[PDB]
Amino acid sequence: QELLVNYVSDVRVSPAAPERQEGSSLTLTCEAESSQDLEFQWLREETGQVLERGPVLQLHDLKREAGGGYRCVASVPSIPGLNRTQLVNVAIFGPPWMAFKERKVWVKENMVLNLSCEASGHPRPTISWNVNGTASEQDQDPQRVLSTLNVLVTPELLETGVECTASNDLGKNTSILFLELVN
Amino acid sequence: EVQLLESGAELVRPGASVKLSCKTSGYIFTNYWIHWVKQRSGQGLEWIARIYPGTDITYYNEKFKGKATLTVDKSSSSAYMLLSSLKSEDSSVYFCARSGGYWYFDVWGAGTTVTVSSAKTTAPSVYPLAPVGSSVTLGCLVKGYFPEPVTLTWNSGSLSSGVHTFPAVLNSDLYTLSSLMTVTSSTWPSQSITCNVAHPASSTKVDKKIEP
Amino acid sequence: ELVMTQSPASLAVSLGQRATISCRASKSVSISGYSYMHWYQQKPGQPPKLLIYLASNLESGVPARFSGSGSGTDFTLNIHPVEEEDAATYYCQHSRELPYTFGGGTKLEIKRADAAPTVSIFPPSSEQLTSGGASVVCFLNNFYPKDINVKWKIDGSERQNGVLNSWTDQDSKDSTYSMSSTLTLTKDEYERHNSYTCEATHKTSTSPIVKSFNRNEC
Ligand SMILES: *[C@@H]1O[C@H](CO)[C@@H](O)[C@H](O)[C@H]1NC(C)=O
Ligand SMILES: *[C@@H]1O[C@H](CO)[C@@H](O)[C@H](O)[C@H]1NC(C)=O
Ligand SMILES: [Cl-]
Ligand SMILES: [Cl-]
Repeated sequence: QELLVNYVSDVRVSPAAPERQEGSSLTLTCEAESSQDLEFQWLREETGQVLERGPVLQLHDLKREAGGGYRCVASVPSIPGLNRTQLVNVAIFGPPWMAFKERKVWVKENMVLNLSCEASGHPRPTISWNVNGTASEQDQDPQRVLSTLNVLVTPELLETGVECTASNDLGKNTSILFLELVN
Repeated sequence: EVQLLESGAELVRPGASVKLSCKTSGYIFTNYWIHWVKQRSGQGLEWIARIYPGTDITYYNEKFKGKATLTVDKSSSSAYMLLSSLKSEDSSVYFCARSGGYWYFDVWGAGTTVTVSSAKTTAPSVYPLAPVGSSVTLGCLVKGYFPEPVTLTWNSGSLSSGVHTFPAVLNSDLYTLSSLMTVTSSTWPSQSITCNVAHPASSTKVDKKIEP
Repeated sequence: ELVMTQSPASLAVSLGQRATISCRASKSVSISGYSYMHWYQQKPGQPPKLLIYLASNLESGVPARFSGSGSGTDFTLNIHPVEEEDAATYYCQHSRELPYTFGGGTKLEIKRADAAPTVSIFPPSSEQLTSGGASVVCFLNNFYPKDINVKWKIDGSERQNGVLNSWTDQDSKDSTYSMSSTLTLTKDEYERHNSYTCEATHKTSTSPIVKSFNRNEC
């Protein structure tokens, strides 16, 4: 027994996976098929902030920090709650970007640690460490990587510390972890 | 328009090397990666290596280490691949392709054919073919040349509707190719039709007029 | 490394229906919501042409008839409704790790109504006869399906040596096939027989298609 009900579907962004050089401009357009007139809005996935309403979002003079989540919201005014979202991930070309430059760890001497290192950049970077040992790479954002390495607390490591080097085809960035002890 | 133009076909002796070129235009050359792929006998696709012209950084397929060497000349906005110590298994077509940070290839070059053989270049023999809707069919036979490829057009390429240019057939280290043209009965031999053949490896260009 | 398995290898679909090509990777090429799988189209004499990037996104200029989908290991290219120009070989490729690999490829054949070959025969021209050799050529154009047999008859007797055939790929406009056969011989023995016959057995006719000419007759 047939039914005709209200709906919104097929929320498409264009371009789908934008790659832009720093300083260039980007124009994102949202599209949706639905059973009435629609309203459109743009969000900044990492924050709640609304950017511009309507189907097109115009960005200019892109810095590195403009990359990542943008979410289009395709709503119906006449039906509260009837919408659908679609995420677009913009990639800015740049060298690796360390999540932390210098940070400090409190440890005990008969201990092994799982240290971590985050970085961002396009193309997606890779990370290496200055101590021997196989590290595991977890990709979690088409531009972000989290490297994990197990080290044993030794006197020479308390002396030097430990540093992860995130590399990509556009350059390299580094980050160091200090190790300090029990009181 | 983005353009990737590859150098001409090559005839190399076994053990020797060859440097293929890929001249780019229509985009900032230092903002895109250049990749090279190999296709043997028209089927299959192997990725060889990639280079970033901005920082001269190269990553190679371990299958092709010691065989391919990627070079870039930012002056002419051109990428180069050096194939070393060639043997028969290298005789293939090699494409250059452009890519961004996601490593998919939006633009491809035309393809450089590379022939690794001890045989010598031979100039083709171009023979016209005369017939002896309701319309007529003419032909053109190029016979006994080496190496691939040749180019065959009709009336400098201005008449392309109705062509069947057949693939070359290798026979005793000499290739043979043939093409046809079917046109209205109303225009033969009224209008004049030439078979134009160009074999660059021997520097011989030919145009032979069909006539009854 | 990372292997891509395409299925099927050959595909024959009638014009107007759907072609579904599959591609399975030995490891997942999806991470973080991106699926690093791409599709390409390759027509004869031409380089590969990009159709779909990142599993699902249509390249600008590619008609909406083409679509891709899938995730992790399983991906599918869909073409609906297939047109004549879609006769080509289709490849998948991943950009998850290095080295980048491609699928084995899938050649799409396009079904159309059966068509009889147009046959034309040509004698060895006098310019070739000024060299001591003589090749007789036979063209067989615009037929369907692919399979065809041709046979050279010299005064009723069959020639099997010195024949070189050549087949085309499916035309991108009429979805037909063509064949060229050249019979090469020494001039002397060409001038020692009279009849030269090019006969073809194809599914279109109960009787084999014969077209000949006689050397002495002018
Ligand atoms: C969109 O719909 C969701 C539920 O599907 C609701 O929570 C949200 O408030 C809606 N937003 C707008 C702007 O309509
Ligand atoms: C390295 O990362 C830090 C923090 O993300 C950033 O401020 C710095 O500019 C980066 N260095 C380079 C050379 O990009
Ligand atoms: Cl550019
Ligand atoms: Cl290959």
